[PDB]
Amino acid sequence: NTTDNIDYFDISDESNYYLISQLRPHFSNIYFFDEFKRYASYHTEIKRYEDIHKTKVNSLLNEASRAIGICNRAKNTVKGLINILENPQKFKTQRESYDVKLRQYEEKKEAFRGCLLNKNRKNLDQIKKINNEIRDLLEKLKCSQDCQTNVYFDMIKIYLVDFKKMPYENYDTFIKQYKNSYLSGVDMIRKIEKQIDNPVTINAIKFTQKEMGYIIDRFEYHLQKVKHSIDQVTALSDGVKPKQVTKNRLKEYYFNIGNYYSIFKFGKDSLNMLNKALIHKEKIVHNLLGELFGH
Amino acid sequence: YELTQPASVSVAPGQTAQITCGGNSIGRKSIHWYQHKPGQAPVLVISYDSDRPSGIPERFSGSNSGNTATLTISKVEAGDEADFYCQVRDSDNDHVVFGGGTKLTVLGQPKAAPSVTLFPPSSEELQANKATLVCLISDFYPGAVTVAWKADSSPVKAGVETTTPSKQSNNKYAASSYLSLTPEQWKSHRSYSCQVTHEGSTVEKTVAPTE
Amino acid sequence: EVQLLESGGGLVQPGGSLRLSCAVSGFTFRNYALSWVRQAPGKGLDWVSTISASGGATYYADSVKGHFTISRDNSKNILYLDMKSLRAEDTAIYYCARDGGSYTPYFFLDSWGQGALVTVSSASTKGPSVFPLAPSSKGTAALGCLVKDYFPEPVTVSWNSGALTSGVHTFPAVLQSSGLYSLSSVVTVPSSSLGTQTYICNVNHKPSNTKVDKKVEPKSC
Repeated sequence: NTTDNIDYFDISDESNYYLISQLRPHFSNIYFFDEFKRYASYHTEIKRYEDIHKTKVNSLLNEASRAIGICNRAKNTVKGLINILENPQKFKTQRESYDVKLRQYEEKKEAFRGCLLNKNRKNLDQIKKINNEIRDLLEKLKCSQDCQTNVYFDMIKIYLVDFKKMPYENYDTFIKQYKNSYLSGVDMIRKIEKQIDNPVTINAIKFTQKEMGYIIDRFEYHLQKVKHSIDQVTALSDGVKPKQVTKNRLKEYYFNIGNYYSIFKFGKDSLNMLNKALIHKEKIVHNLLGELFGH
Repeated sequence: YELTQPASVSVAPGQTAQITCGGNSIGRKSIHWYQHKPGQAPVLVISYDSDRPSGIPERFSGSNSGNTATLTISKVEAGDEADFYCQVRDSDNDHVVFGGGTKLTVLGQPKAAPSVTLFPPSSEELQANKATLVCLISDFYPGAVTVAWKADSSPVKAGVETTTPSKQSNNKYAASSYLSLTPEQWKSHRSYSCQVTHEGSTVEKTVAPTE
Repeated sequence: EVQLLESGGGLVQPGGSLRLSCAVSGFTFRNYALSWVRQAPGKGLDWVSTISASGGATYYADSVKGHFTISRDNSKNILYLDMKSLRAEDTAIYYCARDGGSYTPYFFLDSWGQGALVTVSSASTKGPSVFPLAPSSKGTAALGCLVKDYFPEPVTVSWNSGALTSGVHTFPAVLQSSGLYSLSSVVTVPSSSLGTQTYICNVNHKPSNTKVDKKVEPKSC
């Protein structure tokens, strides 16, 4: 087959706080903003946020899709090298070596990942400014030492039902069996490498395994991030149940479940995309394995 | 999974070294070899049966078929003296398994017999309700000695604190062995003897409880 | 070049806890999988635990699952190893090593570190007990000086205030089951003058600030 889509690449900033994604909304923080509009509706003391989510959040959403779109020219050059290294027919037409072509892939791949971060650096400062507005909006609450946690605990019940609509049990079994076939495919092609005079086809399988290795790690990251949100929120429903907290403790409560649930939905969108990529690249390996003898 | 490695291999400088690593159906697994110099960082010499990373000379070679894999060093030098380890991954429980280790000793000097010096307990230690026998081993090569203690021709295993051979400045090794005895055990015998065995040769010293 | 720098190892009491750290120089920390391998005294390389490049998966050994815990920090680019309950079986040198695979561990080691020593013993600072080792009631006589029950290393031993330096052989110390060390220093001397010549060993211990001068003399009785 052929790698028709390369939406599995991503990039994080130097602080590793913000994770860029090619899929919308490109930020797990935007899902947190979508969830705070739900928090502000239950509070009759916060009414200015409806206009913030309608302008400041939509501007950050569109600027994110725009900043990702600028790297489309760089994305196609990286994708083009992926299709050359994995297809022996396309590689046999070009004149450069495989070591040179593989090093170009590693250089261009980081150029695309570096583009997504650098073009979104202005948006990274925009996310921080919206968080300070939310923290300032919570300060305007009338409660000081008597802030009710009913809205905070009612949201935990809503989240746990939404967590059940997640095939976490199916993803863990899938990734554990996919790796067993992966390392078996690794050890297999190296044993075969020394017994077959077919350098291009073997190298194409090696390169796909390098691509698969990157996607398996991105799959395990989001899969472990979905689990942490499910387990930590569950721990909140089985912990203390304070009737009234301080306004400072209330801000931390909304930012806790708000950040937990946003990472959950952000990982669910990525795990779906990363699942199709793992299946697709596994098909490309077997199509290359069947092409080992001839054609 | 269990990998079996010969504990020691001797090579003369210029010859070819062959370190073996064994296991059941080894020919179906990927094996990587590591060189480890004491005090230094281990080095991946051969990985995936036969491949060598950059910076590794062609003297190092790797094979794998059937039940054993062999690491081969063509023109061994004194600088290749280190203990080597084979490594395979156990796909069942998913973790790394190493071999027992193989000390590679390059014979750069003739064999040297050890020098045993046995000491009785000092009269000051006996006055302090204690007693210790000191068996000092020096100037032997290669560094592999086995110490056994006798109490009037009777084997002793309690109170023995033997140390590891240490390379001296002349590339020769030294060792020590201390026997801790209560003053009653020391006096209630006719002779204590330290027995040092090196390369199949045993050197015996003896001390009498009298005086 | 590519190198990994361990730090944090040292002395822990049985049951204590240690946080081992590992810095990286020569490559991007986020893109590679890392692992820990330890080597017990007199034993071979013992694999401890490995981790994915992003922390998605972590792998452990059976004799390790209880206490050790892998930790990663892709922001500060630091790799950790937390030891919950230390036992006597855990005394070893721990090597920070990285997996040669792409992001997910291929389970073969690419680079290694110099290692970090971790010692598990209740031993505390203690001065030594110096005892003279008389000759065998003897051409050449061999008298010595016994330094026993001290912690930690090292102990400096000279002879005749540094006058006798040839023929002396200060032996490497032994590590007893009591966690304390003991060495021996023996000098080759003439046998016809051992009763009339002065042979004195002076022991110095930096930790305990113990300075002992012991005179060696035969016991012909």
